[PDB]
Amino acid sequence: LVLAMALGWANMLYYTRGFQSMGMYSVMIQKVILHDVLKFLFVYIVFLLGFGVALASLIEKCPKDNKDCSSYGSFSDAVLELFKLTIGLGDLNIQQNSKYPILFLFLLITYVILTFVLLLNMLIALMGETVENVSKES
Amino acid sequence: EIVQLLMEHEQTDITSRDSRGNNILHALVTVAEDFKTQNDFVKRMYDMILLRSGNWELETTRNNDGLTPLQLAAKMGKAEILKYILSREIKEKRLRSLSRKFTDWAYGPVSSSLYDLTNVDTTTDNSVLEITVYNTNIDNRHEMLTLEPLHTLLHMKWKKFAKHMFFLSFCFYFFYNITLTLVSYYRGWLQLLGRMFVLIWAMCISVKEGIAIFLLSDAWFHFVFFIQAVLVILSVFLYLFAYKEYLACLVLAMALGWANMLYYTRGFQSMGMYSVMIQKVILHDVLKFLFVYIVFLLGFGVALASLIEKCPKDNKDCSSYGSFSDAVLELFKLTIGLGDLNIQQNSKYPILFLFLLITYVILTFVLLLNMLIALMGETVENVSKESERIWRLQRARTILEFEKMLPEWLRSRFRMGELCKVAEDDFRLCLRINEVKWTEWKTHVSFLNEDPGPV
Amino acid sequence: EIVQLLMEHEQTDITSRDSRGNNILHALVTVAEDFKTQNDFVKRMYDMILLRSGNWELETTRNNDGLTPLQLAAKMGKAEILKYILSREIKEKRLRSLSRKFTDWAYGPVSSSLYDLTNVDTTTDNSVLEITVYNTN
Repeated sequence: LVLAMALGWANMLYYTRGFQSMGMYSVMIQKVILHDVLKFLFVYIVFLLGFGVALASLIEKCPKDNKDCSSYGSFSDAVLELFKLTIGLGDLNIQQNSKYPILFLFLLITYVILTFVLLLNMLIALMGETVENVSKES
Repeated sequence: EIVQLLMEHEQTDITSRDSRGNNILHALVTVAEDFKTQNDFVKRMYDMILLRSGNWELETTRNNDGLTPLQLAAKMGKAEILKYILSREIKEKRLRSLSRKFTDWAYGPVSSSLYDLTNVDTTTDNSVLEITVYNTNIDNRHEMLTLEPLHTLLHMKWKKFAKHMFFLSFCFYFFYNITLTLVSYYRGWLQLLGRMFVLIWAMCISVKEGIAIFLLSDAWFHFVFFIQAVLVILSVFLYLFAYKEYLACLVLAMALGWANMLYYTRGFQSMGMYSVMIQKVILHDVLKFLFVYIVFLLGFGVALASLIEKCPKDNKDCSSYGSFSDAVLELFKLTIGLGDLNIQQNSKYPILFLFLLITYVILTFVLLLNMLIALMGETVENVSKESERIWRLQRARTILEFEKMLPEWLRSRFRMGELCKVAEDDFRLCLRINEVKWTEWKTHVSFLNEDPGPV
Repeated sequence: EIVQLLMEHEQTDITSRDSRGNNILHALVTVAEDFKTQNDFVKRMYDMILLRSGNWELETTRNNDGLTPLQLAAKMGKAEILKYILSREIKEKRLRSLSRKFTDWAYGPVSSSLYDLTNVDTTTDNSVLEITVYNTN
């Protein structure tokens, strides 16, 4: 049910075609989600699936009677923490259950910096392609 | 006028090679800076001098460097003269042989021009195309490779084999790094087989990278691949022995390996320009931000730590920003949004602490803002053009690399061009390009095939 | 000049439909790439050939695909020729019928032009407007 409902409102964007301003706005959303954002998302997903297995392998040491000590334990949990971390929700911290906390921290900081420059470049390519394109082609 | 007089005189020797080996045409190639500078007289004098001597002697001579003027106009960054040479439609029936561009049939606006490929294709040593692609000294190679026969050769070589070899190498590297990730995540039989395949393929990559480095910001990728293979072989070596630091050698390759898959984003045009933009940005703009941010970290951290010179007094939790490392870490949290901004209780001057920290936030903000400014200012008319100009150039380099990898018989199979009889007693390789032109109408007098159609 | 000579000759058949069904005007529509490429001679020859034959026959014929040259200049992406066709103000009182743009009154700078809608409106099947809108090619 809800997966239709949540989709239904997203389809109301269709009926934004009436207004000229809102119509160009919605078509810009469509062209952007088709052209530029998928590039960012594919690279970000492969970075997630690459750094997550690493950070999880560093936690190969068992939780030793405490699951709270074992953060980044499951691969899913580590990918989730990285998705928290790109936004600002996570809890960056030096690990105690790992064997190489310095390498953990280094990989995590490099992940942040790569996500940042990747965001920066999607912004660049966006600004470069949109001029004389989204003003007219929209 | 004096050139006519010198050429008309009997004693004159047009084939006179100077101390450097260069004849007159070589000299004209060395003196062909550009159009905006010269107004294009060197091309006309090349035409004049070569038509006054109806022979292949001058373009056939090699200087002491071992180069024809065609190869010299490519090694040197001379584009107008090369465009003239590679595209020549001479009307005189006597001097038809000296041409390199021939129209074998035209019924109307349609016309199938027939370029020549003697010393342009990669069959001969140090050909024109190898010279254009395998040198960085010029910084004009986009104007060089947009010339017609070279451009169509690269497209045909892509359409035939290089696409498949590129996708094939991508698949091998894909399975390689996925086996590496399965190993790193689950760390006996499958593990042993995967480790064996990894050790096999890593040696190949290492040898390729070593040969490429010995033969030598376009080659950074080779260095990074070599670092990856080195780390992988070190890890597989240390796994047999009872060392602990093998795993640190493993993931640091794995995490690097996926970052090297950006390399194989060069295939897609959009993704290729995107990856080259990443490279140019991480080289040009981001390092400026990072150096300033690092010195700000190392400057404000010692300050904020010195304010905590008061001891933790029986509670480490009270002592935040105690160690310099902890303070730098809290500042790196704070620029993102992860930290916990708060008034300190273990300090002697909390107001000064808060002021320094707020100034740090504001300076980081304006620094981010200015990297964004300089980025937007430099990228316009740069990343839209220079991205493609670098991408297509990397593609030409890779295409010629894969063509160099193949053996002789597959080259002879995929040898582009068709043999044609350009003039009576001449049989030569040529390339057929069909063109449609509506502006210039004329009677097609010069043409090879009387029957205008494909056969 | 040769077109004048061919048209003047009595034996010539302007309505000659080729193997594909296309008469001369269809052919001109297939050969009307753009302005920057051709310098706009096809429009003039369309005008010439259609005024040399003061009839609706040529624009009325349908090819084997089932299309008039007006519909073909829309299915194919030919804009200059279509702008010519849909907007025609012929001065000759004899050949006034062949026009599609008419000025029913003008007192000064004001002028009320009167375009035509026979095969442009959606009344007829596969009209010009449907052809323009319902193709992405």
